[PDB]
Formats: sequence, structure tokens, C-alpha cells
Amino acid sequence: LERIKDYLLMEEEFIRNQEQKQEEERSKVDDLRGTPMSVGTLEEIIDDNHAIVSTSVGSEHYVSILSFVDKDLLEPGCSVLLNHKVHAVIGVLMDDTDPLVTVMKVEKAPQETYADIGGLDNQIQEIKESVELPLTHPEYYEEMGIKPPKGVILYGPPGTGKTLLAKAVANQTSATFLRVVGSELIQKYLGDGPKLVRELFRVAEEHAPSIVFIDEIDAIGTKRYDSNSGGEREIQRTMLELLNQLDGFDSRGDVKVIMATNRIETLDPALIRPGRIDRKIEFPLPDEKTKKRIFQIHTSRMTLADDVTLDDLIMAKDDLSGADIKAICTEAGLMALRERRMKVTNEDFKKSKENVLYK
Amino acid sequence: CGKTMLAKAVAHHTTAAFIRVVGSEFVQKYLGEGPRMVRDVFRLAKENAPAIIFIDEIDAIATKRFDAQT
Amino acid sequence: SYDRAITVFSPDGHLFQVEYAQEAVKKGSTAVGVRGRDIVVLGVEKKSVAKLQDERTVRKICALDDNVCMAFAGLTADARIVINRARVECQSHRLTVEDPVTVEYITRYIASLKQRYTQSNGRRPFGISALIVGFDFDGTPRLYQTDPSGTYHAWKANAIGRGAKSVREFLEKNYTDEAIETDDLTIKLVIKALLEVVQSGGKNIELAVMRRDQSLKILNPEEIEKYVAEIEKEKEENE
Amino acid sequence: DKQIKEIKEVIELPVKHPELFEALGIAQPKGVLLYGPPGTGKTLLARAVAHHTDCTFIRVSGSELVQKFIGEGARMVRELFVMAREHAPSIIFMDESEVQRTMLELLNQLDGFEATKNIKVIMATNRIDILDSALLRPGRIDRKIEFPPPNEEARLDILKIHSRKMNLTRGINLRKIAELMPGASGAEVKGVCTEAGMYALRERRVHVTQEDFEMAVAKVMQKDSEK
Amino acid sequence: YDRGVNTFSPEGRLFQVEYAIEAIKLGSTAIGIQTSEGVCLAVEKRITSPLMEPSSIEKIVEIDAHIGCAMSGLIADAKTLIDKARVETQNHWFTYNETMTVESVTQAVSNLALQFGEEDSRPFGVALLFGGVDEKGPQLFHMDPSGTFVQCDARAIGSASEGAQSSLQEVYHKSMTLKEAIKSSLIILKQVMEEKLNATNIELATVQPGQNFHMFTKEELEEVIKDI
Amino acid sequence: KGVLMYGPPGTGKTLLARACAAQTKATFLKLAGPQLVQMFIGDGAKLVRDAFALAKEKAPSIIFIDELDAIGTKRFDSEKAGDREVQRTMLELLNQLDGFQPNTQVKVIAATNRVDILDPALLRSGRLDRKIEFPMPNEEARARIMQIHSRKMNVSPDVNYEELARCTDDFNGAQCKAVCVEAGMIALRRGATELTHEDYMEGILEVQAKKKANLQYYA
Amino acid sequence: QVEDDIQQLLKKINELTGIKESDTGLLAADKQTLQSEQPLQVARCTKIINADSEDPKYIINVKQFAKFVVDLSDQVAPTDIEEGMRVGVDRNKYQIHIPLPPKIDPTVTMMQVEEKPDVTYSDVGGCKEQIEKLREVVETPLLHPERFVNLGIEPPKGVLLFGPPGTGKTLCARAVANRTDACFIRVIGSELVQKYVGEGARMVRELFEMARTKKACLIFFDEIDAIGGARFDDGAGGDNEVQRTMLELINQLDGFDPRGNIKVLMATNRPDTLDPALMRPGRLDRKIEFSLPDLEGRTHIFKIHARSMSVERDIRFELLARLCPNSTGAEIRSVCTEAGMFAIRARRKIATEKDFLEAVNKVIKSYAKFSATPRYMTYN
Ligand SMILES: Nc1ncnc2c1ncn2[C@@H]1O[C@H](COP(=O)(O)OP(=O)(O)OP(O)(O)=S)[C@@H](O)[C@H]1O
Ligand SMILES: Nc1ncnc2c1ncn2[C@@H]1O[C@H](COP(=O)(O)OP(=O)(O)OP(O)(O)=S)[C@@H](O)[C@H]1O
Ligand SMILES: Nc1ncnc2c1ncn2[C@@H]1O[C@H](COP(=O)(O)OP(=O)(O)OP(O)(O)=S)[C@@H](O)[C@H]1O
Ligand SMILES: Nc1ncnc2c1ncn2[C@@H]1O[C@H](COP(=O)(O)OP(=O)(O)OP(O)(O)=S)[C@@H](O)[C@H]1O
Ligand SMILES: Nc1ncnc2c1ncn2[C@@H]1O[C@H](COP(=O)(O)OP(=O)(O)OP(O)(O)=S)[C@@H](O)[C@H]1O
Repeated sequence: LERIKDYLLMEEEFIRNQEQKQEEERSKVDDLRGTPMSVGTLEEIIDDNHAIVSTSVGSEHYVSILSFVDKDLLEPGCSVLLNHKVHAVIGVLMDDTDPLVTVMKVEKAPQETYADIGGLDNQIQEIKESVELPLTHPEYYEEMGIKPPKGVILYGPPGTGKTLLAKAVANQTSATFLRVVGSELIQKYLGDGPKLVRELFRVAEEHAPSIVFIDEIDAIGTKRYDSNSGGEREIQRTMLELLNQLDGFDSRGDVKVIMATNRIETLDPALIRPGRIDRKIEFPLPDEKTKKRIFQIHTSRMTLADDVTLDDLIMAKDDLSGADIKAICTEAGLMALRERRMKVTNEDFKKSKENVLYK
Repeated sequence: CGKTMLAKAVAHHTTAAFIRVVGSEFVQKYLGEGPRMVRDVFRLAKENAPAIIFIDEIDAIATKRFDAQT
Repeated sequence: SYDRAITVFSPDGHLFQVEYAQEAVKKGSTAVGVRGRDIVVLGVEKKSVAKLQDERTVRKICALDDNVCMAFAGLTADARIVINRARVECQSHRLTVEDPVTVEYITRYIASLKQRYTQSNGRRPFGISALIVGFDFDGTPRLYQTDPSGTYHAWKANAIGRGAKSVREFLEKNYTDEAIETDDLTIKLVIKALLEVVQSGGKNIELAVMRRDQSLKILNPEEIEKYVAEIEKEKEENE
Repeated sequence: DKQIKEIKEVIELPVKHPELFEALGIAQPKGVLLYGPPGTGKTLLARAVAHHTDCTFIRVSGSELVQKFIGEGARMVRELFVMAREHAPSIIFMDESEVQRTMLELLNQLDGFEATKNIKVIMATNRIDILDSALLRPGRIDRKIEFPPPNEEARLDILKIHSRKMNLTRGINLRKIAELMPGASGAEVKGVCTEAGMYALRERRVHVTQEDFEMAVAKVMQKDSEK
Repeated sequence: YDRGVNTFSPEGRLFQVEYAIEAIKLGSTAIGIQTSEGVCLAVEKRITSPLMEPSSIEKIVEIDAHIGCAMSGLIADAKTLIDKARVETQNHWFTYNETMTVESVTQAVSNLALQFGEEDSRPFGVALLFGGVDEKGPQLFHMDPSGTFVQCDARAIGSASEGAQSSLQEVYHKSMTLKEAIKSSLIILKQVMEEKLNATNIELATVQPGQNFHMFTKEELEEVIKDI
Repeated sequence: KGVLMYGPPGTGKTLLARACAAQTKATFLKLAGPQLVQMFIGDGAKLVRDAFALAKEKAPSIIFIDELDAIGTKRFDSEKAGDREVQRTMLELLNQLDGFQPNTQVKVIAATNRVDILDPALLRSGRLDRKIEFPMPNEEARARIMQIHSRKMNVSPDVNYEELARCTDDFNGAQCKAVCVEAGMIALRRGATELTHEDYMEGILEVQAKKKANLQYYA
Repeated sequence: QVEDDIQQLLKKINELTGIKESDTGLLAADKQTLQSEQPLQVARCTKIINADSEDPKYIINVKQFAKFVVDLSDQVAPTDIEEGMRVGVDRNKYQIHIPLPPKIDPTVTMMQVEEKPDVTYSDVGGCKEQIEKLREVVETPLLHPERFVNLGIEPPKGVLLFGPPGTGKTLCARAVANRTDACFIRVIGSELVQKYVGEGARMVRELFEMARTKKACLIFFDEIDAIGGARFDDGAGGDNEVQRTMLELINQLDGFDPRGNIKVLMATNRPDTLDPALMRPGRLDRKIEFSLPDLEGRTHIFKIHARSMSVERDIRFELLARLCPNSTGAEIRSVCTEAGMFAIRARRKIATEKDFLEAVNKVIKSYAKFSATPRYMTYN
């Protein structure tokens, strides 16, 4: 019976939250402000309620401030509001929006969940207990006062499901996802690596609890590009900036970091020390049992003609991955809709096997 | 290898209007006068006649690498 | 010749190539072996055959004497070299002392060769790990394993190859003295251990035994099929 | 025509009927790779099919002019997707280690994980063995499409297309012209037509006869030994 | 960055020998104690598995009928040296009708503790404790990979040698007896080992002028352990 | 026309510059090396020429350059890449120094740590006239330097500098100053007021910068 | 319920009760003061070239407009209008009013620390001599200029640190930055790498501008290998801008009027590719190094990471330390946390010894193939 009184008083508090002369004061603030509100740029701040700004041409002025908005929302390199007639600081401007953010932040529910992963069951609980169970259930760690594991390296041969695992963590989540392929840290201008790194982790630390997933980072060392300045003596400095940004100073925060490689032996081991990355997880070519789950799930949504056996396909290649399985399970469908059919026969799989593997 | 020698002979034997252009002449001190000079050359070219433009050394212009900061 | 030292110590106290050549063993086929008290048994798993070809040349279990038996892991070529040298050594021992060659001698020879092989000038260490099962005088079954370091090291059951931790964990919860009471049960115990290992289709299950007063018998893969069938029958009888 | 059927089945079929794929329940494809000798139709096929299926053709290869039109030139290359979300039925196409890196970022986005569909990628290159093995994971590219050098009937069709703009003459044998070519490219027959026009022009004539074509064949086969 | 293996240091030592002195430290512990009644000695086996049959691991091996030994860390580099040391003691008793004293044994070993090279390969990786009873009474001897051989009255090696040397200098003096030193060693053992001390973990080796040969079969170890 | 210093990095070359500043009452003019490096193309030449002009109009003019190798770099003809503008500033320095329109009112002192970096036109023989090498302090000079830097500190007068100089092998003057100062602070560790010879010994042991790792088992 | 409904009633009673003052009382918190700031001035800032004689007669470059000859107003001091001084100048009559601090290049403003990360000296135990020496250099002259004056010495104005990675360098720096009391200024070594030639030089200039303005401050350099280590000279012209940045770092550090009340701490992982101009003392005096914690260090670091966690205190820690011969504190931290994570596999509230043994054979023996220090102990 607490619903009635609680709802009445809570709605009164919500209507008093909207209940916060007065219109005359709004008109006076509008009188102080000019109508063509010009935009400036801070350079420094002087503590006597007037500071230096910088116009769009370069002219700079010691101007006072119309102090009702929080001026302490502003730092060097900020955007202000200025007048034409006296150039005074009209007030704060909300921040410009947001090409790096909109590019590097995955906004949407991004694909299928753990119902699609093919029989791992042990790697999954490790990445679960490193990201999901810490973040979504932050109650066990209080009991033991143990900080969560920081970094997770996924590695293994190509085709095993690093990308799937990242997408599945990004499915069931509560944090902002940040995706940068590691090959975008090689720029044709000098000194552009550390700028990308500092902007990336600035975005991460300013926005939210987050997951920064950095994929195929091993290609930063074993791929020299002609579209570059002096290669290795800039790449090394970029790696050093990534290093210092990852485990440097000033209370790192609520940022999770997951990285994924093909090869691991060409990495500078200074990233691979603990304190930065605590979990290193192998992804092997699985077995001949969880392959049945992979063929099953990648044939779970199709009109499979039951004259085929999946054990004919398991035995076929001795070191096939889930990449090969997806490739055959889609190429057989491409052979199916080539001849206006619905169900898929055995020779479709035969042609798909002879198309994917041996070409 | 005799590059401008042939444009010289073409300027001699022709009847058409012939406009020589220094390559680096477009980039100048005042802002925006370059594209305006491009407009100038092409408006006069459209005006005159069946005509011939020779622009020497467009390596001053066509450089495949830029820097949109400077 | 090649005046160089391939294998250098680490800055933190290792031999890179001895500890690292164990990985080549770690990425080979699995093989177990136990001793009963009167019948010895061993066998390899994961032949990973093409199911449609010859199989008399891929035999991973051989013998050096009429008394001693082999198994290995890792890569097969170094095993071929070590087996050739071991055959020569055991027969040369028979040249001298008129006994049948003791198993402890041939394991010391293999481990000694392996260590002076790792020590020497520019020779790459042997990335294998053998199993040497034999029952010398007065019928005593014993079994030793090797290591790329060269440490002969007597066990009671085996744990090598791929996923040896799982297999030794099954042998850990399966150390029953009852299992080595019935020779047939010891054979079935190897079959159940290797069944708690890989596919174990009854195709790559190559096993050979010796009843210590005979030579090695390679079993025809229909008897192993009935062994797996009665193992599945006992597994149904567990419920 | 077979390559036409392939690109039909892989691009026109997702656009006009997504629910065929979603009824059969596989991944709708996202990648096409074109190979062959350079000069055999690597561009016209892609541009043409993208024109007929009503998709905004986009060819971003390597300029900085392009890097000013897309964004402000600041940091990366992914802002093409920001301009591609606004014209969602669109196709991205490229020429020949840089462009392969570009394709790596492109595919690494739209391999199931970037957006709603209607965005695809096409590379045209030559000599498949010169590219990355990490690109050659079989779960990465969906179709690989061959362009053979043209045959007698193929060059005949090419000639009967490119001859349709000239001032020809009756009683001309085109199959002789096609069967004097040493398996030329799809680019060079257009050169034969243009040089035939030039040879007719220098005679102060208005029609084009077979002599001009045969001398153009001689000219192009003389240019074939230039590098 | 791979330099030549026979390079000294910027500070002075070498490299590879120093890395050998580091490589000792991972090995199992051992404790030997000189007493005028005779030399006693102890070791830990470090049993890993129950499948691992325990009586086959050798730590105390036999050089002569009166010269004992114990090894550490790498097993098989030690096995070569043990074999060769035996051969050279047999050469001495043969060509001299007398017993090669323990110091002369260890001089013969550390003559080629460092002959590591590319012509005429790596340094060996074992620390050794040498005992026995020569004419100079009991002797306890300790060498290293660097050949820097010294006499020690009661040296403890390997992984737990810091607290072993410290707590050993706590309990040791000059006029100890045998059995007191035996239990004084195994107290230190079951303070420095990890597993429960029982019949299968450790093994002793004592050689006396009276108890003429080093002889130590099983289950007197049981009687010694139940005396704790 | 001009004097160059060069040598090992701790023999002291800033010292003579500050010395001649302390003694000669001309317009002594300092110039750091990379201060002639500019971002905008064509300001380093302006900077060099303005420096020489302000030297000329204050006619007794001693111009000091420190680390001339910052702008002094051996040129090269390559493609696709290459530093240019710094060589332009270097050529401006050369020509406004020597060549056309010579002068008698300029005095130039340069000092690099390494010699082989420079273009031969920088030195040629009339740009920087007197090549002056600096050696390491031999025996007595080390004792002289340590005796100089021990001046303000209260030395107990039972300290033989000869022992110190004969055991400080292959040091510079800066390392000798480091020896003396760290000896003072090692004496300040135990809190004793005036120094002792053992403090100097331990200061030498600290300046040598051993990296051990516990070497004890010798002899 | 009763607390919830009664707190809703009380808080909303205060809210709807002050609503009477909200609807009865009819920004202006500064409005009259801001309109008295309307007789104030726009005050454009400038830069001064020089003065003239017998009179003020000042000469100014504004920034872009022109250069004007001006006069001072009456509310100034005729002294502190020296050359190269950013002063605020009237827009109408062009007259100087107030001198100000110079240009600071605001991308350099954001590397002063402005906070204090909480790292105590207790977190680096087992490194007592290193803590002692670094204390002696950094802490003691800023808090006690007593022994250093009454005996007549100068403290070493520079200290470099090195060792294997993950050994405590960063952590010791933060431990100082807790109890610093000075203007601690962070510098990442990659901050001096910009697109344009000689730009990082100007960054170093502005660093020492800030350093000379504020007395008794600290500057921390971090991973100085990016700043520049060697002057490898070839017929290619490769790494050179970094080299000029390094030389400008040399000269404005120490030489020809030295630095003042500033102390520099550098920290590298590979102190071997360094030009010996940095190795000259007078710039980088004490070579404090971090080796591995030998035996008792790891016992103490187990006491550090174990003192505030749920364990079973009946176990020992020495046996845990005896299995970690070449290991860093980072690996110790991973051992402790991973033993906790094995306790999360079951549902317990206290660790076991077996949990720590799982942690040891999980971290050390398994990931010892990577292990980060078989090729940095040699300082490659
Ligand atoms: N274990 C698996 N179970 C099911 N499908 C799998 C599995 N592994 C891979 N796949 C398939 O492979 C695709 C994901 O590719 P990945 O294996 O993650 O490629 P990748 O090799 O990780 O690429 P990288 O990270 O650059 S090497 C999915 O669309 C699946 O169809
Ligand atoms: N037939 C000829 N072949 C070569 N040189 C000739 C010929 N006739 C005259 N010359 C002379 O050589 C010059 C040829 O060079 P140019 O015509 O200037 O070519 P170009 O302008 O120098 O090309 P550049 O060097 O790349 S800008 C002529 O200007 C004449 O002085
Ligand atoms: N199917 C065709 N039949 C006849 N001519 C063709 C055909 N396709 C292309 N051409 C002509 O040949 C030229 C070159 O063909 P493209 O389609 O551009 O291939 P491509 O651009 O040469 O491939 P590259 O050079 O490796 S990027 C075109 O500009 C057309 O004039
Ligand atoms: N007579 C002397 N000989 C050598 N060094 C001395 C002498 N007197 C003082 N010093 C020390 O020399 C130091 C100056 O060394 P530096 O000037 O740094 O070396 P350098 O000559 O400048 O080489 P750089 O730095 O490449 S220009 C001073 O700090 C003094 O402590
Ligand atoms: N001696 C130590 N005692 C206690 N904790 C330590 C010790 N060394 C390292 N740690 C812990 O491990 C972390 C890593 O040390 P850091 O100094 O941050 O590594 P680092 O200085 O970044 O090394 P790099 O990679 O060469 S910059 C520290 O922040 C501590 O949490």
C-alpha cells in the first residue's frame, strides 16, 4: 500500500523538479548577450574573471565573462561564445560533434550471441570471467578486494573465431564499444601515431565504461608501407606511445582492452607483460566433435535436404576452421540459388568443397 | 629532348590564338587569385577563337601529394 | 666442421632448445602405456590415417630386442635415427655380456646420447620423447620414458603427446590396484584411457602387448573393436 | 556473359530480393574480387552492373582531393562509410600494399559487423598470387571471378561494339580483323578503331575501309613491343 | 641480440657462466654437513606425480666406495661428470694403488668445468656436493659451474639455500654428532620443502671412518622420521 | 677567422665560453644549436642574418654556437625523402660567415661533441680557422679538477688527490665533479660534517656505475 | 517502504513547500556587476619588439595586422614593459595597459598533472636502497635546504632510472607524485614528435619556460628512447628531427646558465641505445637501477598484494616466493589476482594454498614462453 503515497509524493517531487522577475531575468541575460553570438577559441585563462580568447582570424582579446554558466567546463582548446560589439565571453558552447567518435564507436546491437559460437566452452568462460562477469556483476570482487584482470589477448591460427568472440562480447554488453583495426596506426605523415592513440584513449576514458577492441595488431610490425615516412623508427615510437597510454600514469580507470592477433612471436614483449595484459588465450583448430555443432548451427537455418551427411565433410580437410565451414555452407547455397532451388543436395557440397579448398 | 622547341614551331606556323602560361604563375600572394586566373585564361580562351593554350611545366600544379594544413 | 654452440643458456637460467623442443613433443600424437604385473601393454592413439592406404610403414611401435619395446612422440624422423642407434647398441651389448639386454641400460644409453647430443657443437636437440617398456630378468615389468633433456625417468603409467594433462588426470582418478589384476582388464584400462583421449573410433587405436615370456604381438583391429564394445557395455552397466 | 551472371547472382540478387537469402538462411554476400590481365574489362563490368542495379558507384583509390571531399583529411579512411550510410544502396570499387590494406579495413568492418546491408566492395587486380594470405582466408572473399583474354568470338563482339561509332563501309570482313589479332586486350581493339579513324582521316576521306583497319592492326602490333 | 658466447662483461664477469649460476637456482635443494664422526648428507627428490615411480630418481650417486656425491638442477649434465669422475678415480687407484683424495677428485672435475668452446660447448649447469672420508678425516666439498671450488663445512645449495644457510648457521657448531646433524638437516628440509615429509620424499647418505661405506637403504629413514 | 672546439663530451667546452664571457667585455653573443631550426620555410636564414646584423651593429662581437652539428649535417643526394631547409639555413650561415662580402668585426666560437657529422664546407679552412682538440684529462689534471671542485666543501686535509686521480681511470671532468659531489653526500649519509678519503673512494665506486648482481665468488 | 514513502513525503514536502517561494518571489547574480563591466574594455593583446630612448615610445607587432609605434597609458608602471612581452593594448588609441605571462602553446599546458594519483611508498617495498637514493635526490632539497647549504654542496639535479620492464619505475614515479609538494610535470617521450620540422624543439622551449617561471618544480621524462638515443649517420638522412629535438633537450637542460630549481627524472626500459651526452653527469647524475627482487623482495611484495585481500592466513608466503626466481612485481600481481580468479571458479571466500599453486603454474610455467624478460635482461 506504499504505492499510493509513494507515487503521490514522488510525482510531487518530479513536478517540483520542473518547478525550478524570473522571465525578466531571462530577458536580461538575453540583453547582455548579443544576438549574433560569435564563436571563439580559448588559449589561456586568467583567474580574475577575464581571460584570453582567440578569434577565427587570429586576433586575441582580454575579455570578461557573463558569469552564469559554468566557466569551469572550459579548458585550453575549447569553443566559447563571444560578442561582436565588445568581444566579451557570452558563455559556454557545448562540444562539437564528433567524427572520430561516430567512426570508432559501434552503436548498434552488432550480431548474434553465444548461440552461434562453435564448441569452445573454456576460452568462453575465460573471456566471460574477464569482461562480462566483472562488469555486469561487480559484486564478487568487492568480497575479495581483487582488481579484475585488465587485458586479454586472443590469438591462434586464422579462422578460429576471434572476431566472433569480440562480436559476441559486444552483443551481450552494457558498455560503449570501441573498435579500431590495428593497421590504422600507420600514417603517411610523421608524428600521427601518438595523436591517434591519445585521441582513442581520450574518447575511451571520457565517454563511459568501455571495451576497446583492437584487432590484428600484429600487422603493425610485419607490414612496411611505401605510403609512409621513415618506417620502423616511427612505428616503434607509435608502439611506445600505445605502451605508455596503456599502462602509464594517473589512475587508468574503467576501460577494458581486448586485442587479437594471428602471430604472437613478432610482438614486442613489453606489451605482453602482465600489469597490461593478464590473460593470454589460445584458439586451436578444435576437434571432430564441435565441428558437428559448427556445421549444425551453420545449417540450422536452411532447408537442408537430408540426403547429406555432415561426417562426409568433417573428414574432408584435416585442418579446416570455421572459416572453411562458413565458406562451404554459403557456397552451397550460392550453388542452390543458381538453379532456382530450395533444398541442397550432396553434389552441391561436393562442388562447394572443390571450389573453396583447392582453388 | 626538344620539348619546348616543338611548341615554338607550333606557335610560329599556326593561325589560331596562342596563350603561353607560366606554370607557377597561378600561386600568388593574395588569397584565391589562382583559381580566378584559371577562370581568366579559360574565359579568354572561350572568347577568342578556335585557339590553343600551352601551359608549361604543370609539375608546378599537378603534384599527387598534398597537406591540407599549410 | 661447424664450430658453433647452438644451445646457449638463457639470461634467466634456461636452455632454450631443450625446454622448447618439448613443444614439438607436445604437438605430436598421444600414446599411453601401463604395466600390469604379468602382461605389459602400450599403444599409441591418433594415427590420423587416411583410412584408405597402407599402414605397415607408419608403425610407431617397434622393438630393439626380443625383450624390449618402443613408443615415442614428437617428430618421427629423430625417432628413426635414435631407434637405429639403439638397435646397434643393444646388439653390441649382446656381443659382449651374454645376457639379454637390460632395459635400464638402453634407457641410459638413449638419455646419454640425447644429453651429449644437446651439449655438442651445433647439433639441434632431439624433439622426441620415447617410451621404453620391457621386462628383464626374473620377469619384472618396468617402464621408463625419455625427455629431450635426457632424463630417463621411471613411471607406472604414461602421459605424453597432445593433451597429456587430461590423460594423466584420468589415470590419477584411475589408479586402482584392481585394474592391474586381470590382464584383460589392463588391456581394457589402456583402451578406456585412450577412450578418455581423442576420437578413439577404433581405427587409430594401435596397441601392442608383451606377456614378458614372448615377443610383441600387434593386435588385429577386430579384437580392439570387441574391447571397445565391452567397454561401452560396462559404461551402460554403470547406469 | 558468365561473369555477368556471377555478378548478377552476387549483387543484383541481394538488392532485389534479400528475403530469398533470408529464407534460405545463409549470409548475404558482401565481397567480390575481380582478376585477369589488365585491360580486359575490369572496370566497365563493375561500373555498368552498379549502374543497372541503381547503386551509387564510388571509386576511392588514392588521392588527397578525395580526402578533402570525404572528411577534413584528419586521421583515417573510414569516413567513406559515413558518406555511404547516407546513400545506402552504394558500391565501393578500387584499382590495384596500400589498396590491399584499404580492403582489409573495408572487409573488417562489413564482414557482418558494421551496419544495415546494401554496401558492397569490389577489387579489380591482376595476378592473384601477389596479394596477402590473410586476405585469402576462405571466409573473407565470397566470389572470385576470372577474366580470360578475349577469343575470336569475344574479339568479334568487342569489334562489333566499338565499330558502331565510326563511318564504316559495306563488304567489310570483321572476322579477318579479329583473326589477325594475337589475342589482344579488350582495350586495344578500341585503339584499332581509333587508329582506323585516323588512317581514314589522313586520306581526306569520310568512310573507313578495311585497309585502314589492317594498317591499324600493324600499328598496334608494332606498339606491342614497346616495353 | 646475439653476441659471442665467450664474451666477458662490461662489468667484468662473463655472461654464460653467470647465467649458469642463475640456472642452478631453479633446482632442488640439498644439504650436506661435515661432522668429525663422518659426513652426512641430505637432498629432496621433488616427487611430482603418483604415476612417477619414486625410487628411480637419483640424487645421491656413488663415485667411489668412500667418496659420495649429490647433484642438482639439470640431471644429465651431472651424469656425464659423475661417470667421468669415477673413471678418473679408477685411474688413480690403478696407477697408484691408493685412494684419490676428494680434493684431487674435484680438481680433476673443475679442470674441465670450463673447457666450453667452438674448437678443440656450453657451460655445464649443475652444482655438486662432494663428501667422503680420506686420510684428512671427513671432507665436504662444493663446486660450481665456474670451477670455483671451495671447501665448505656445511653447505646448502639450490632453491632454498638462503634460509638453509641462515638457519644452518643458527644450529651448527664444530662439535656436532652424527644423528643430531641428520635430524638437524631434515628439520631444515621439512621447513624448506613444499610437500608433506614422508618415507618417499628425501634420501640420506652418510659415510664414516667406522661405518666404512656410504650405505643407506630404505626404512631406516622411517625410523629417523618418526624420531621427530 | 673563428675557432672550433671538439672532443669527448665531458672535457668541457661550455667552460671557455662562459670564461670569455666573464673576462672579455665585448658583446658576447650566445646561440643555441637548434634555435636556428625553424618550422616556416625561410625564417632560419632571416634569423642567421639578423644575428649577424645585431653582431655588426655592436661591433666587438663574439658569437658562440653550441652543438653546431644540430644544423651542421652532411648533405646527400637521395630521392623520395630528405631534409632540406636545415641545409638552407646552413648555407646562409656559411655565406653570411665567409665567401662573398667578408668582414672583420665578427668572432665565432663553435663546439661540437662529434666531428664527422659536418660538411667539409663548414670548416673548410677560413670559416672555422683554428681546429682545437680537447683530450681527456691525463693524470694530474684529474687531481686538479677534483681539487677545484672540492673548494667550497669542508675537506678534511688528509685526502690525497693523487690516489684518486690514479684510480679514476678514463673519466672526464664532469665525472670528477660527480665524484666530488657524491662523496660529499655519502659523507652526508652518515651525517659527518667534514669529508674523508673513504667518502671519495665510495664516490668513485658510485660514479663508476657497476650493475651487479652480486659478484662475490672470485679470488 | 516507510522510509521510502516518508522520505518522499518529507523531501517533496520541502520541495513543494519552497515552491511557495518559487511562485511568490516574482542571471541577476551578476547583472548589475556585468553592466558595470560594460564601462570596461575589450583590450586586445600584442607583442613588443623594443623601446626607445628618453621617452617610452614603444614599438609593437600586434599579431597579424601591422606594427605600430605606441605610448603607454597612465595606469601603468614604466618599468615592466620590457621587450618580448605580451601586453594588452587598447583597440582605439593603441596604448599598453597590462603585461601578462607569455605564450605557453596550449598543447603543452595539458601535461601538468593537476591532480595527485594515490600511490604510497609502501607499494614499492623490497627496494630500500633505491627508495633511499631517489628520496635523497628528489624529496630532501625541496623540504630541507639545510644540510645542502650549511655544508656547501649542490644536490644532483638529474636522476635516470632503468631496468627490466614492469619493475616499478612508473610506480616509484607515482609514489613521488603523491608526496611531491611541487609542480610535478609529466612528459611522455612521444609528446615531442610532431608533423613539422623543429616543432618538438619549441615544445622543449615551452617546457623550460614553465619550469623557469614556477620555482621548485619537478619534470618527469618518460620513455626517452623516442626523444632520441643515437646519431647514426649515413648517406640516407634518416632519424634527424628526433636528433635535433634531443640536442635542444640537451642544451636547455644543463649548460651556459644552468637550470634553476628543477629536477628531471627519466625512465627507460632499454638504457643501451643512449648517446653519452645524456650519460654525462651534470645532466643525468645518479644511475639508479631496478634489478629483480631477489628472494625477500618477493616475500615483501606478496605482503603488499596480499594485505588487503581475502586469503586463508594459515598458509605461508615463503614457499610461494621460492618458485618465482626471475619474476617481476607485475607477475606477482598476476599470481595474486589469478589465485583469486581460481577461487571464483568455486564459491569460496578464502584462498587456499592450492589456489596459489594453480596461479603459479598458470602464470609462470605456462606463459613463460612470452615472459617479457629473456631479452630485456640483456638490455637489447
Ligand atoms: N568456432 C567457430 N564456430 C563457428 N563458426 C566459426 C568458428 N570460427 C570461425 N567461424 C566462422 O568464421 C567467421 C568469423 O571469422 P573468424 O574466424 O573470427 O576470422 P578470423 O580468422 O579471426 O579473422 P582474423 O581475426 O583477422 S584471423 C564467422 O562468420 C563464422 O562463420
Ligand atoms: N631537333 C632538335 N633536337 C634537339 N635539340 C634541338 C633541335 N632543334 C633545336 N634544338 C636545340 O635544343 C633545344 C631543345 O631543348 P628544348 O626545346 O628547350 O626542350 P626543353 O624545353 O629543354 O625540355 P626540358 O629540358 O625538359 S624543360 C632547342 O631549344 C634548341 O636550342
Ligand atoms: N567488355 C569490353 N569490351 C570491349 N572493350 C572493353 C570492354 N571492357 C573494357 N573495354 C575497354 O578497355 C578499356 C580498359 O578496360 P577496363 O574495363 O578499364 O579494365 P582496366 O581498367 O584496364 O583494368 P586495369 O587497367 O587493371 S584498372 C576500357 O576503357 C574500355 O575502353
Ligand atoms: N677543468 C675542467 N675540465 C673539465 N671539466 C671541467 C673542468 N672544470 C669544470 N668542469 C666540469 O665540466 C662541466 C661542463 O661539461 P660540459 O660543458 O657539459 O661538457 P661539454 O664540453 O659542454 O660537451 P657538450 O655538452 O657536448 S657542449 C662543468 O659542469 C664542470 O663541472
Ligand atoms: N617492486 C615492485 N613492488 C610492488 N609492485 C610492483 C613492483 N614492480 C612492479 N609492481 C607492480 O607492477 C606494476 C608495473 O610496474 P610499472 O613501473 O608500472 O612498469 P613500468 O615502469 O611501466 O615498466 P615499463 O613497461 O618498462 S614503462 C606496478 O605499477 C605495480 O603495480
